[PDB]
Amino acid sequence: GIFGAIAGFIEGGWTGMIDGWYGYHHENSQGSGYAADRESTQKAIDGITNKVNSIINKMNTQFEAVDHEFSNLERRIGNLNKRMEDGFLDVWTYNAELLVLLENERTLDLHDANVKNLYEKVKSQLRDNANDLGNGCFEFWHKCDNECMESVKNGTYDY
Amino acid sequence: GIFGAIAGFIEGGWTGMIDGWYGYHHENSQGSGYAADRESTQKAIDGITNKVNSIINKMNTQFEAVDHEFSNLERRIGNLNKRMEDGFLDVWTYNAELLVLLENERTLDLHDANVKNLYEKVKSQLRDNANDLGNGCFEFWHKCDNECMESVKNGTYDY
Amino acid sequence: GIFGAIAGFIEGGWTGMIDGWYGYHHENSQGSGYAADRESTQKAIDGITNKVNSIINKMNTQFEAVDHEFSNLERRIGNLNKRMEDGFLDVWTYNAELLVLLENERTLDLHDANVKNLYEKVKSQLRDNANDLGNGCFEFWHKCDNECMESVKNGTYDY
Amino acid sequence: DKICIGYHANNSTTQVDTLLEKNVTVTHSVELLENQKEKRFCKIMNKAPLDLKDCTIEGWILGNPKCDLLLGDQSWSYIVERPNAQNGICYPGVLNELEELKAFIGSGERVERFEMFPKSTWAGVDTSRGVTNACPSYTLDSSFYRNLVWLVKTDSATYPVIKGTYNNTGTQPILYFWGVHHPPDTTVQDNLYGSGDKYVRMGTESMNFAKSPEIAARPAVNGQRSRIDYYWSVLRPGETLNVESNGNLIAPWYAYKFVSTNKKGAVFKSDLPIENCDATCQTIAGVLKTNKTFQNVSPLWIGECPKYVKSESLRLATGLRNVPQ
Amino acid sequence: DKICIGYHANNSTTQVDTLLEKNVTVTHSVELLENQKEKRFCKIMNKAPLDLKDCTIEGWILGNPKCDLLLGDQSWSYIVERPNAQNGICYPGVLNELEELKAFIGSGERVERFEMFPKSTWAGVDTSRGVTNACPSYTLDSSFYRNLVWLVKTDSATYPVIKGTYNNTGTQPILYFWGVHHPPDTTVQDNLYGSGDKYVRMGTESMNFAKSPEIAARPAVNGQRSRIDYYWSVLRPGETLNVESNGNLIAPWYAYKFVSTNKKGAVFKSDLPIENCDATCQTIAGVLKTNKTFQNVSPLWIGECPKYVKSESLRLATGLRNVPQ
Amino acid sequence: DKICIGYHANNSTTQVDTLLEKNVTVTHSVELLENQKEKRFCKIMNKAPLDLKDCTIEGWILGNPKCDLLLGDQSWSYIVERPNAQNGICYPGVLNELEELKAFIGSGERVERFEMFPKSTWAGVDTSRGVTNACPSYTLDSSFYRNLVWLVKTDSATYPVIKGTYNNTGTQPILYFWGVHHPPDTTVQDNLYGSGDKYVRMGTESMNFAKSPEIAARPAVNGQRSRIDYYWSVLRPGETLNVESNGNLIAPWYAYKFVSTNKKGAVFKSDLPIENCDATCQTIAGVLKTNKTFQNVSPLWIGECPKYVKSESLRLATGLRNVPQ
Ligand SMILES: *[C@@H]1O[C@H](CO)[C@@H](O)[C@H](O)[C@H]1NC(C)=O
Ligand SMILES: *[C@@H]1O[C@H](CO)[C@@H](O)[C@H](O)[C@H]1NC(C)=O
Ligand SMILES: *[C@@H]1O[C@H](CO)[C@@H](O)[C@H](O)[C@H]1NC(C)=O
Ligand SMILES: *[C@@H]1O[C@H](CO)[C@@H](O)[C@H](O)[C@H]1NC(C)=O
Ligand SMILES: *[C@@H]1O[C@H](CO)[C@@H](O)[C@H](O)[C@H]1NC(C)=O
Ligand SMILES: *[C@@H]1O[C@H](CO)[C@@H](O)[C@H](O)[C@H]1NC(C)=O
Ligand SMILES: *[C@@H]1O[C@H](CO)[C@@H](O)[C@H](O)[C@H]1NC(C)=O
Repeated sequence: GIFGAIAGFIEGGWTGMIDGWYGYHHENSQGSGYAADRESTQKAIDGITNKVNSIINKMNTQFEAVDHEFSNLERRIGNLNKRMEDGFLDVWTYNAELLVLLENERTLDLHDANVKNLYEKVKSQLRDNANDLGNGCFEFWHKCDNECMESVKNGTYDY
Repeated sequence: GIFGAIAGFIEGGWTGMIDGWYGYHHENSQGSGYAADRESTQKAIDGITNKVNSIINKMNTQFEAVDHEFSNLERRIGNLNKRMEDGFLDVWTYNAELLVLLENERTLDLHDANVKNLYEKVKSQLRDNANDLGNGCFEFWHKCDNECMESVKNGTYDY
Repeated sequence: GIFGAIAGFIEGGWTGMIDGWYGYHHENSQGSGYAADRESTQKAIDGITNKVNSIINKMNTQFEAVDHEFSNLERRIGNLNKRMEDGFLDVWTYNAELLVLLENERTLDLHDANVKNLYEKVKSQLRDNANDLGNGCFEFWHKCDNECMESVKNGTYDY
Repeated sequence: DKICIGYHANNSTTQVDTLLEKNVTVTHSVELLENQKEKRFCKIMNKAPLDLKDCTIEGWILGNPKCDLLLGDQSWSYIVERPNAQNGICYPGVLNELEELKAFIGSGERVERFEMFPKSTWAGVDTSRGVTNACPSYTLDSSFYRNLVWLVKTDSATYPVIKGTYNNTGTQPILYFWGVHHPPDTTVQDNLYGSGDKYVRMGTESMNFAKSPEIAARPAVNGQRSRIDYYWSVLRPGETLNVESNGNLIAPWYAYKFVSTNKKGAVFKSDLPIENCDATCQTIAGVLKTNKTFQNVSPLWIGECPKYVKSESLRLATGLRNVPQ
Repeated sequence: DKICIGYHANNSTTQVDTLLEKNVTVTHSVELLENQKEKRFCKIMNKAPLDLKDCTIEGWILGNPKCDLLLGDQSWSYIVERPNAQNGICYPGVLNELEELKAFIGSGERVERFEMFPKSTWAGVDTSRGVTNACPSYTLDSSFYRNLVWLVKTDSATYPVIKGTYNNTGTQPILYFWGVHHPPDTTVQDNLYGSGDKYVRMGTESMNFAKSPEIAARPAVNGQRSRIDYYWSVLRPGETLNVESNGNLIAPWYAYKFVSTNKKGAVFKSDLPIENCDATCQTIAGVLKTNKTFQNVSPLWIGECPKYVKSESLRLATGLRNVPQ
Repeated sequence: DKICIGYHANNSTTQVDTLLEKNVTVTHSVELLENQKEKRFCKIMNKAPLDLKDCTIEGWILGNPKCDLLLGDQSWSYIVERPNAQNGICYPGVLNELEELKAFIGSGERVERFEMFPKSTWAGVDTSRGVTNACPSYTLDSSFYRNLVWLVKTDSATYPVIKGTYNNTGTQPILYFWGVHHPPDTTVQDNLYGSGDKYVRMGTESMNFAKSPEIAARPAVNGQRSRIDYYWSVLRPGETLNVESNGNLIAPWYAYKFVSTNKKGAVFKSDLPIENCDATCQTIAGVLKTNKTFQNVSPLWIGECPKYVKSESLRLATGLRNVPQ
């Protein structure tokens, strides 16, 4: 990633986290678990749903070729029709393939950025109440129950 | 934002700053006040002016439809002309609408990035004098008079 | 840059490093010199080779103008052929010029991000052994021979 | 005790490509292009197409004797002409403005056949001997088109000026046909139409037509050295057609009331079967059933279809890069 | 003591759209598309257009008697034809290659009317009694086109071969017209032109023309069952035209020296008014006054206009996302 | 001790442009557009083009006497017709369907000239004295087209009916030409062909032709007030041609067996020289020797060329922004 997060300092992903795109793995000795940050994930979901929907509807026109036939003395206009139809076919092909390539990239960079921002949103609610291993994992000096674990992710952590 | 700054850790914007796009709000014992970063604001202005001008001039050609008429026995070439004209109308409509959407995105991300970089260039001139609220504001070490303040904006006050 | 690295807090690039796009400049006991981080640099090479190859291959079609002549009573279809050929010429010119401009930015933004990400993967294991001047440079408190110095680039610095 | 931040992964092996890197696996993605086809012809807006079988459009609309299967009224959402239709223009000659005619009929939706000029219209001529072995039915080896009548002078006297009128008082345009016979020599001309220069002339409010025989020695085609120049036109509502000729007329007999469609219209030359299906999108290559945006099946279609494109896939990444361990 | 880092906001109400989000308020933005029109026709290059009023292009250029307001020289930046101008071809018939003629005139800038063949050119025929109630002026109920003359045999002899020459020694191409008269029966033909086979033949260096009458009864149009085949051509500078006929000629009388204007030429079918204004950009729907890059008013225009596009808005963000508090 | 993170730089002065900023110097970049041309015509697929020299396509294919260097068999990768080629149609008249003929020959790759109708075919007529100062092989001499023969009645008797047949039993279609001579008056007509109604008649399986002279006085062109209507056609493999005439026939003499290419053929109007070089990409403006994706030389080309575009440069950044110290 260009934001360095996905396949970066957080070099892997969690098979365990199944109901979101971004999230957490706390472990206290009430226990363990995966839980996803549902409001950044829902923001990414909405943004990307909008992107796809935008692309689909900007692509809701069709150039229409025709069955029209041409005599032996209509070679020129026959060829004109062929070059026209092929012409538009080529530009729409180009437009579609190019767009996909570009947007795919940007979609990945978007996700990469989002992960990075979440990591950043936690590091400065928690900064010496915590240490940082640098792999994107967080180190508390205190005692962290799960209304403490819920402290952090709720965004109400009390410093 | 993807850089996390605008509508992020800096959760709002200053109407009070009427002097540019990015800037500062100091607070000292002479007073308080808003002042904008004239060199990051002017590079952004220059860059975006260039984007618009670039876009304008790349769109400075026109496909030209014609008044031409076609007899009852020229249904095919008439329809060819209609399909051609509608075709180019379609591709240019797509091109304009798509470009606008893509560039609006990128423009917003650009502003976001600009803010983030200013925050870190101030952040990395002073980091343990004063320490960051997470705000995008810093409460200082010291008493900072006011060319103690633009000191910083100077990019040159030495710690 | 949008990630702030190139022509930013790292205010210039090294003529001396003739070895790649991104890298290092050491200085210790044995001496100093340039060496480039090549697995980040030509991951960039492969990626950009990729962009160019993709662009070439999406631009790998030709609209075909024709030699055809038209009588005095074929003024309409003659002009039709003219408007069609010019029409397609315009969109391909637009698409090409626009693409270049867009991709050039994004290319610079990519390099910018690459430099920044290298800076942070160094700082994140050099925690407190080093001082980050903000220069994109690190000052050790303890000292570093050259099996130390590659242990840093190597990804192998344990402390 | 302590907490970490990360991202999703799964068993998905589906990959996408970007400008910087190809073949990148992602968690979730969507396919925008359909490449799947039902190789058949089905109904459009619940209305069946018209199969011309072993007849071409010419043979159908001229009423080739071997095309009686298609004779009479017809309604269609589109037309299917088979690549190997044997029964078209049986009597050698050229159908003038053939391609415009096809384009016009394609723009059609229904035709009602009717008698426009009874043989009684043509006075002092023989209307019963206009047959040739070039146009057999499956009942007589020598026949002629069902919509045309080949007039010959009486077996006695010469060829009088003959006249015909049809005033289109109806609300529908009428598609009709006629022809000019071109003998190979002067003596055939005289055996069939008698001496003197001959003409075929037709006039409406917005159309006038006049042609003479162009008698020349030709090679045999279907055993015939003569030719017929076939013509078509459209008598619009309100208009009236006057016909005048003193020889060589292939007179209009039956014609078609025509219902043009504002629409689309299609004529597919294809071998695919017509089944009892329904469809919202029908291409020359088959039927599409999809919600997708793009397709690479065919640029020729009727109904509402995805934008045709030459790509084999257009898969859009929605999810993240997949990095499982 | 403290310092804060932040960004601009304001009273702005303007929203834009992105790929990721719709309806985003931003501080500063620009609209690239113009949707505003002055619904009128103005001067182009400070040169006024040509209003044809109640005349069609046919009626104007043939010199329909009811188009005498338009008679003579004309200069125009473009042409405005009104949706149902009544006065075109008054004597029923077809103007050949009509659509090419319109396109050719559209490519024009100016015409100079002049007499090409005085009635004296045609010897031994009557040039004064070629008028019809199908073509009234506003003074006589029976007249004829101002640029054509309908020749008839004299109160006297039969219709002799008549000849005419015009040498275009000028530097400008000449747009001109002629015709062939087609009577409805033989007795009319002989009353007007006498008996015998008739021809109309015309020749230049690069054009030859030869046609005969096509005598047939047609439906009545404006009281005439007769027809006229109308023809036009362009006598190039240097070229010379020979006219020869022994009957049924609708002779060229007046013609136009033609100034092609190199540029885009336009003919707008519209009812909008022509006022005493100026413009650099004139569409069929009205005048555009903008510096903007796109417009959704009309694809048809003369002058320098923004790219036509179907978008309703194309607003581009320049400032940042607006978050006032 | 200490360690640094930084990036590459070099002596590079080459800049690119972006959306946000123009004139940005970078370390490494690539040019995608070719703007360099060799202003000449070279071989394509090691096969030489056909120079028509001072001949137009008409003069060549009709066999204008001044074009004898082009006579006979020809093979070409493309055709080069010169802008001020003087030798085309020498005997004044019009070649019917000229533009389709050109397009057709353009779709060709090789022709074999052969004698289709020896002069012996036409019995009881004069085949050797149909020559004119309008078609010199030089300037003062009297000749005629090499592929056509101007038949005249023999010096006394009348012009008998003459007949000619060619059965194309070969596997290649035949391009051939003929004409109808149009004298300026009746006295010339009778001196050349005698009195009586005259006809020129031609028939194949798929083509009919019959026309009479249209005698009228025209302006002199190359000293002729007469005209010839030129016609061309293609006798397909298997087809057979009957030729029959009693006067005014410009008979086919030599014709061409024609080899279609399968397409992408070209006809370049150009002044450029043909030299003994080869090429994979040949434009009307010259040869391209390149590996690049784009070019701004010409949209008109033969072979495999880069996409034509009007851009002056298309330079793509690969390296990073250049910040030397
Ligand atoms: C680090 O570089 C050293 C050079 O001394 C090499 O021996 C070692 O294998 C490298 N280790 C890794 C993990 O790359
Ligand atoms: C991507 O994967 C396919 C098979 O899954 C493989 O054939 C192809 O070569 C890969 N792409 C590249 C650029 O190697
Ligand atoms: C955007 O805002 C406008 C208000 O002018 C509203 O009419 C429209 O429905 C909104 N659309 C979306 C998708 O929010
Ligand atoms: C056709 O019939 C209508 C009345 O049915 C009549 O008004 C009209 O004049 C007729 N047209 C001709 C050409 O007879
Ligand atoms: C870019 O640099 C060129 C130097 O070759 C200069 O002529 C041009 O004006 C510059 N462009 C702009 C927009 O200033
Ligand atoms: C042409 O020749 C073949 C035999 O070579 C023959 O079968 C065919 O009938 C001939 N056609 C004509 C029109 O003579
Ligand atoms: C036309 O006039 C010029 C002189 O102006 C003369 O040389 C030429 O011969 C004339 N052409 C004809 C056909 O009379």
